[PDB]
Amino acid sequence: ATHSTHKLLNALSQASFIHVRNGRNAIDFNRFNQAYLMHSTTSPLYAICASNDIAADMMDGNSGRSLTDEVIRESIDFRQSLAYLYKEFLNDDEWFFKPWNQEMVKDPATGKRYAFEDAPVELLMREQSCWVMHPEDKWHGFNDIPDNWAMLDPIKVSILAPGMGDDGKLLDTGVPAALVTAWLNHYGIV
Amino acid sequence: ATHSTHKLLNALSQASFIHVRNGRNAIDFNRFNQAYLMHSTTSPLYAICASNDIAADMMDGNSGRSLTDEVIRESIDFRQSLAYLYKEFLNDDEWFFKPWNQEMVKDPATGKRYAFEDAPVELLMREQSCWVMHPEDKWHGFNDIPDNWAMLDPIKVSILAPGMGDDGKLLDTGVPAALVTAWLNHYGIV
Repeated sequence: ATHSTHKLLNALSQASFIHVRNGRNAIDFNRFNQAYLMHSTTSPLYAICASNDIAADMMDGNSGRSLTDEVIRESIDFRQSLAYLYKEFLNDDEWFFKPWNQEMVKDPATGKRYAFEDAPVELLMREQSCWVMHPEDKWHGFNDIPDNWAMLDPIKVSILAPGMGDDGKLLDTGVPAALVTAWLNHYGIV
Repeated sequence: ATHSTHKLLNALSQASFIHVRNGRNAIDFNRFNQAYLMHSTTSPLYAICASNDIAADMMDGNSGRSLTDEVIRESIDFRQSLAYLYKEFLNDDEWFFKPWNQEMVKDPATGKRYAFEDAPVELLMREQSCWVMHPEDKWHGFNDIPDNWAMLDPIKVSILAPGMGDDGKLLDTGVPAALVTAWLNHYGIV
């Protein structure tokens, strides 16, 4: 497993990890070290390694759970607010952006169904099945996907501009995402 | 103009009024009295005439406005609550009954548009155009009706069971109104 510690953990650019779990046909340290040296430098900048070390420490113990919880909760708040606004504008027969997630979520304990924007935040934060891609759902659009195969990461939030039909063909009207991207770039969001 | 005072005013059954506004080719009292006697009885029950008199008195002055206001407000509260429940069930991808009125209403003063269930009650109670059948609206279904020709009486509340498409053809599923009528009769509502 390779982690870019600078991407979604807290580390400086170029910091990375190689993680190995030894199994069949494992590579011992003496053999692996040759490749490691082949793609490294003889004068590493120790600030990068220090950032790797502090990132690992930051995920250690209770703090990793707490930090991932905070990010997931922020993303869920954004998704639910956007879904609510989308429903409001739809009720006023207007267009808006919608988050790319499940429309309806089911509570596996009580069997109760909720609209995504009405689901309790604890349920969305706790239950994995609220994010699994089910073959019977139309939101993800991956036809013939097996159940319990893939899952949506809550913190990578995709929003959909109107214009694409559920069947795969364009609607009569829509807003292309290139123009929205130009707007966001103008306001600094990339 | 003929009013059945027992229907939507406060009078005993068989109480009625004939109202005349004399214009071209008017019928004077001596001539009209012959027809009046021809369809009357020589021994009227004075309780019926007394109920007619009290109904007329009840509509006199401020009280007629106040009583019509109360009935109209009750009907509007019912319509808005039913529309709200319909939207809620639709958001949960379920069926429900919907009131037969405008989906969207426009405030003629400020130009602001509202969904019917979100419109201020004062606006619906005050503005006639919130009830006029406009040719561009799909709710009433009277194709090629001229504008400012007809209007919906708020206190005659029609509810629609699902099953009829906006084009005029049935949907794939629905709930026929005969069964709902049997249910209501079972609970005493006729």
